[PDB]
Amino acid sequence: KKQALLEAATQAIAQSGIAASTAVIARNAGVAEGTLFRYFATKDELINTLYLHLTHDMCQSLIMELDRSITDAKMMTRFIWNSYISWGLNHPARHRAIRQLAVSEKLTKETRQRARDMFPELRDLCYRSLLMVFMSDEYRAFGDGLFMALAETTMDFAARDPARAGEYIALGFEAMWRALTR
Amino acid sequence: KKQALLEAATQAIAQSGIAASTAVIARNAGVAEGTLFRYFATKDELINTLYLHLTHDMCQSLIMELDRSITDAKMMTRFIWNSYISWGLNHPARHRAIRQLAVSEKLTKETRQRARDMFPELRDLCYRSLLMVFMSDEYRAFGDGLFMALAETTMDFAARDPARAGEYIALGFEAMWRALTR
Ligand SMILES: COc1ccc2c(c1OC)C(=O)O[C@@H]2[C@H]1c2c(cc3c(c2OC)OCO3)CCN1C
Ligand SMILES: COc1ccc2c(c1OC)C(=O)O[C@@H]2[C@H]1c2c(cc3c(c2OC)OCO3)CCN1C
Repeated sequence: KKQALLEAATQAIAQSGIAASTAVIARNAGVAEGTLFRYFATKDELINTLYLHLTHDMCQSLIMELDRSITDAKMMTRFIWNSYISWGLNHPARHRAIRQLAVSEKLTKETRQRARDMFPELRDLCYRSLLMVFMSDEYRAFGDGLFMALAETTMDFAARDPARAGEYIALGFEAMWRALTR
Repeated sequence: KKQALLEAATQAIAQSGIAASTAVIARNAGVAEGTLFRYFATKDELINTLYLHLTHDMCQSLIMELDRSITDAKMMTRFIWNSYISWGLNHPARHRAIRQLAVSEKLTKETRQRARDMFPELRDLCYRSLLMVFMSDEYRAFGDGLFMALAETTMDFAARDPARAGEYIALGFEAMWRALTR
């Protein structure tokens, strides 16, 4: 099924990178390799769709825990940071794959913009405090990559030192905030 | 010699993480695991010695390129940033290996203290501008990991989009400077 292949592609891309074979992915999904291509016509297609599926999963937990009572930009961003830190901690495979898929040459401009416009409110809540350079078409991926690099580092230190996780998350957040916001 | 094991360790920890087995390291170097254990009594000893050797290779490349006439603290830091990014693009396995080793649990803090004190002038150069949080005993490793996560993203984008390399290095540097310095 389409769902069993996206899950195998998630784990494979997280462990082996974007160079994961489609022969490994369908095999790790219980279907033959031909079924993979009858759902995802090309390697690049599965790359782009899984990005859309992973970003949809990630933001749906971003906005799910977001307090709509909050109106201050920084406090609101602290909510989204804590949710993203928690999502990666609760879903280590999806976070690793969404990292390697956001980086890649293979993501088309249509998938990149649709990943932002899929949740328009959260986009404006996740972008309208940024350095304007990081919302440009040419540096938006890089801006997402600095954020995710800082978040991953925050995840690792926290899971490996739970007593201090509360401080890693706060320090990581302020560091991210000075790095990317205006 | 040991160099084959140290190099195999670099490639393997950069690929399969600190979780990489002693057997493949030894095997990808064409030496017996026993011999690996004849030179490194534990996997922990291997990981602490490797971190020392890898930090020495990186720090000396940093000081090999310094200009002793750069007396501005921020400009001097930008030179060191340029060196580190350059060192990471020329040796992506050594750089990828240094990030996982530095954030791992099994690295004794006598080891990483010895890593910073083998180049004391470099140590005080790159740490003189840092916030107190990131010079603390508890959050020093966290500061190095945030720096390295930002540099790694900078290297990844500069290598894959070289038409825009200069912007990534500059934006990466300024992002890092806001995140970690007073
Ligand atoms: C609604 O659509 C989106 C919003 C924001 C982002 C992406 C995105 O599309 C899927 C993306 O791919 O990456 C960022 C990045 C990010 C967030 C929140 C931020 C921030 C960020 O990095 C620029 O800067 C300060 O607040 C949320 C989590 N996400 C990893
Ligand atoms: C030799 O002595 C050292 C100096 C600086 C650092 C370490 C170190 O020991 C090996 C270290 O392990 O971590 C940092 C980190 C780092 C550098 C340069 C920086 C910086 C850094 O991290 C906070 O911030 C401001 O500029 C250089 C590279 N290195 C990865």
